[PDB]
Amino acid sequence: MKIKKGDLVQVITGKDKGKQGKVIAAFPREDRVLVEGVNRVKKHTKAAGGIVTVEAPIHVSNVQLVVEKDGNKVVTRVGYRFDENGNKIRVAKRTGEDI
Amino acid sequence: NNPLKIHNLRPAPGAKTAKTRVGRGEASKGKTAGRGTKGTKARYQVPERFEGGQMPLHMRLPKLKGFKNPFKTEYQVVNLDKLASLYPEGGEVTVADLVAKGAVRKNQLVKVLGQGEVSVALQVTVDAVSGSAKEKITAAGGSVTELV
Amino acid sequence: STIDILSPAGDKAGTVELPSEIFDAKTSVPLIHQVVVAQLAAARQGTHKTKTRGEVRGGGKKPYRGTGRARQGSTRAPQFAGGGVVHGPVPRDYSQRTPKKMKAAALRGALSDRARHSRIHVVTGVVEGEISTKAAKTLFGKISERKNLLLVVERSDEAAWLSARNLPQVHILEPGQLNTYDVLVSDDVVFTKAAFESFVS
RNA sequence: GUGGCGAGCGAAACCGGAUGAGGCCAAACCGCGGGGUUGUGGGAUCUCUCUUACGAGUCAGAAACCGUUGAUGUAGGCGAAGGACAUGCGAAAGGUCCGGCGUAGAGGGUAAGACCCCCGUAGCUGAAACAUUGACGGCUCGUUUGAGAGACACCCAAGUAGCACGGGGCCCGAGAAAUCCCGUGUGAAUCUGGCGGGACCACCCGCUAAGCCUAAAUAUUCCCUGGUGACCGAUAGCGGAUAGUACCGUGAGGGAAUGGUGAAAAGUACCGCGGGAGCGGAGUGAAAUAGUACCUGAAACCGUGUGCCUACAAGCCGUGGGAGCGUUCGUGACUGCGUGCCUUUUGAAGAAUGAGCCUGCGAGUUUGCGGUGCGUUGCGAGGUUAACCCGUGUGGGGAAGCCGUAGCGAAAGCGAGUC
Repeated sequence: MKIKKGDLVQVITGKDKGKQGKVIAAFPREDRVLVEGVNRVKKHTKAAGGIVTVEAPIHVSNVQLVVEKDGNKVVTRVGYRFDENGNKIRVAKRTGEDI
Repeated sequence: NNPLKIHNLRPAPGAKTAKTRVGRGEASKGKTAGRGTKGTKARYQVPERFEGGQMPLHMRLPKLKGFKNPFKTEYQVVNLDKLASLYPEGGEVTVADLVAKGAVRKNQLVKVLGQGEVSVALQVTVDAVSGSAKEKITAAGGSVTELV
Repeated sequence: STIDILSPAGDKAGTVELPSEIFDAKTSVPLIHQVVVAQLAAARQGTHKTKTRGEVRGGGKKPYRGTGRARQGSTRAPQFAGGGVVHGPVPRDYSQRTPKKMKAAALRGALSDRARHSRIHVVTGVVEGEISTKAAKTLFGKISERKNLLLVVERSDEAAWLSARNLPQVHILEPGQLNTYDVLVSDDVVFTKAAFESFVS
């Protein structure tokens, strides 16, 4: 699971394309994440019982990290690299920078 | 143009014959599948060596005469007519050379036989020869040298 | 007939004579058909089996005896639900014994057919120096734009194998295992000069 | 060849292949140890002549362990390259345009067909720990007089071989029956010894029984890792989409049936009738005759509405002619003809058998260098491989064999002839 908890991602394929958002909670076993703002469902719950609007998980392969390059934002894939002590650090590939 | 592609292959006409699927429908080899009704042959096979109780063919005629020789050897034989076409100019005729001309099996005893005529001289070196063949070879100026 | 050798860049690098006995032999469709059908049949794995009324688990008892029902000898008879299969499949090898001369003649016919339409090509190499799927892609684009291509190269030439194996449309073979099915499927045949001499000899 | 010479059974020599390996004891003789190991016979014992460090190991020729180090295994890591516009409906992986990687276009998922979204693949990379297995060092073991000539007849596996009887197995079913094994009696010899070469004898040829050890080619998959399928896809495939459970039997034992909402529960808030169930609005959803009884939803079967006919008529229920009515089509007043289906029978509507109905399942298959005939294809006085070997595949090699090439005769044998 490259998508850590608490990252800025962009929905690339879904009802809501474009929308960025933070990663609320990640489920690395069923390969889904919660991005605040997207797939906000209206649960009909009874008893304060009533319509409640909260976001449902989206597939991990439907989001992708947002790295800032030359002003505006740009979606990028993520690779790894050891620094000196065999420590993998998430490295952006669109920019070659360190995310 | 449009060369041979693997979906252009077709068998020679009459090569493949469609199977005969008995037991499907009544406008074909129908319910009985070409057997008739209720006999030993409507469900089973009748062996060939069985004449309905009457003494079988193979059991009322006497055994064949005589014994057999466990050590009889048969020669591969070459008639003069077909030996005068392998050597249309004469010469020596060895056994191992006759094998290479497809006239006798490998690893056996050769015996030239006397059918036909020989017009050229042959020096045959074989395991045996018949009387008429020997005369015909010698008449044509050849010599016959037996190994056995 | 003579065909031009292409250098790895696509330039002419000489000429070669197609041996008539190999590349100008008679093409007999019935002969080619048998060999090709034999090839595809021999490729069948044939691992497939079912359980007859003897191997189904249970059913050793006679289900019952004036009962007024049908007479049954076992609960695993063919007509019963869950009973054994009658005349079902069994494992078997589908390979066919085809005479050696028919196989060789068919390959000669297939290659001769391609030659007659001018679809045999020869190259001194596929890639010069480093392994590059791009170099092979450019070379084959120069040779032909057709869908199916067959590349005959010695197995000791890793450069050509590794460079060209990933291309979707290219099927690779050793000179010694050139076979009828691959020739017919492929629109063009491309030999490496080392491969061509190895095959003809 | 064998066989109530019936049904059947059925070698060997030798040929081509896979693998390839040889060691040690008993006896005599000397004090459990030495000794010695043979088919060209060898060994002992006595006389004479000459002469007088090295190798093998974890094994069948003995047997362990200690360490150093190499490889493989049991967790893993990295691993290239896609955007825009519109549509879609709800979702772009599909449409159009331009691109990129490729030692990676295997495969799986992602809200519909993805090489570039994810997991991966090509390609590299990795082990504190323990296992498997190499190499080395330590270590252990074996040998350290030998050869020739002559003597001598001392030893060379005993209740055994052979023989008699009764049996078993070998192509051989007890036969003239060899070899091999068993029980009962009788019962040797030691190299001038003995055994076999299909009764038996002689000669000739091979070989040393009554002691032992021995890897490789060979058979198998409960189990583990990775894969494949012109294999199944919920009455199929294992009995089991987990069940040897439920249930049956005292007991050994027998032994089932039940998979599917949607991309996501967003699984229907709220309102009303009702005890509840359930339903009508409403809402979510792309879709609610997708509402947890849920994808698609056939037939038998059961209903509502509707067009036509039907209460003076005898009907294998149909078919020809035909008026009328009506949301070509639907119905069919009246009239002509007309005794079901299958099986089995000389002959069945038959009062002869089988079928209540629908749906699904259920009977000519497979093997073989088998036998035979036909068609076709390749080669053609030749044709062709089997086992097996090499290779990723279907490709190449492999002539051991088999069929054709001369037949007749009981056979010797002769041979276009032969009896």
